[PDB]
Amino acid sequence: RLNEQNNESYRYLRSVGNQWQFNRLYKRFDTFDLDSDGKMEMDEVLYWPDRMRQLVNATDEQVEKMRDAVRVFFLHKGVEPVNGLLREDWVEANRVFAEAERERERRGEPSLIALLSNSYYDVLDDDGDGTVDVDELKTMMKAFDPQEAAYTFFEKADTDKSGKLERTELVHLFRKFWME
Ligand SMILES: [Mg+2]
Ligand SMILES: [Mg+2]
Ligand SMILES: [Mg+2]
Repeated sequence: RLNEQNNESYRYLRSVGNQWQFNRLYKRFDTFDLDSDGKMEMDEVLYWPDRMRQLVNATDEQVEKMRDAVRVFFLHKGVEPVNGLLREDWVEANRVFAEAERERERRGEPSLIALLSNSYYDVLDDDGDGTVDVDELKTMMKAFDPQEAAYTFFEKADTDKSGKLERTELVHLFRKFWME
């Protein structure tokens, strides 16, 4: 069972008075239980920024900003600080987070997906031109475990055909991906 006591998204919804109730997906979980112990843990998810950090390019501040966004993001996705997130609570945790994000949009509050995206944006672009290119996106894939395949994400996200992903466009990429 998931509720305001063991899940941050229910904590968020009830803090603002939203009474929402929960009544492929698992493959994503299995990609994220690195040790396959069927629990996702904060040390485990915090591995992903550690990999990204080794592949670039980036300042301590930029890396820490990303580390923090990843931590906030997975916490709200249900990964509790010490207790983690069991495979059996994964599906719910996902849907409650989707509601929390819709509620944040309704209240004009910052998307946690957007926070995560913007944090990665500053780490993915570190020739410091100030935009992300398709080679830079390749690095993102390799960090989240396949480089060619970023050509697919990329074409979908550069709706101006500029040849570079700009902040807005990356937010759209991450955003669409969790929900569709
Ligand atoms: Mg695990
Ligand atoms: Mg760049
Ligand atoms: Mg563009």
